[PDB]
Amino acid sequence: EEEQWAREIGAQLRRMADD
Amino acid sequence: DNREIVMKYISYKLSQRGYEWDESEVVHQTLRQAGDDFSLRYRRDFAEMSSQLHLTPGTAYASFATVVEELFRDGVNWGRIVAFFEFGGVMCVESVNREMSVLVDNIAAWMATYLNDHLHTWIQDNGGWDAFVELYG
Repeated sequence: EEEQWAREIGAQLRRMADD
Repeated sequence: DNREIVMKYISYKLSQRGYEWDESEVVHQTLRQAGDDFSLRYRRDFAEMSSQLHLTPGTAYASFATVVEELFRDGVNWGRIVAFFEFGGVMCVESVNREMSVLVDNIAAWMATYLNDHLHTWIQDNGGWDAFVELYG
C-alpha cells in the first residue's frame, strides 16, 4: 500500500544509480 | 562499526542546507564529492523525490527500509552505495524541513545498521573503501 510509493522511489533511485 | 562515516556524511548534507546537527578523511571527502556530483547531476529527480516522499515518525522506518531494500534488490555496487548515502541525506533534510528533526538521529542509526549488516560483506569482498577512493578519486 504505502509500501508501493516507497518501493517506486527505491526503483527510481536504483535506476539513477545505474545511469 | 560505520557510525562515523554515516554521521560525518549526514552532518555535511544538513550543513549544506543551513542546518547544524552533530575510516580516514580521504574516504569521507570522496564520498562527499561523489554524493554532491550525484545530486547535482540528478537535481530534478532528487527535488521531486524529496517532494513526493511521505514522512512521519510512524512511517519513516518502513519508508527507509523499503526504499533501501529496492535500491539493492539486484545487488550492491559503489554507485548504489552513493545513492544510499544521498537518500539518507534527503530523508534527513526533509525531516528537518518538515519540522520532524527528531528523526535525523534515527535515520543515521538505520543507515549505520544497514551498512553494518547488509553492505559490509560486499564492501569487504570488493577491496574496501580504498577501492571506492580509487574509483572516484
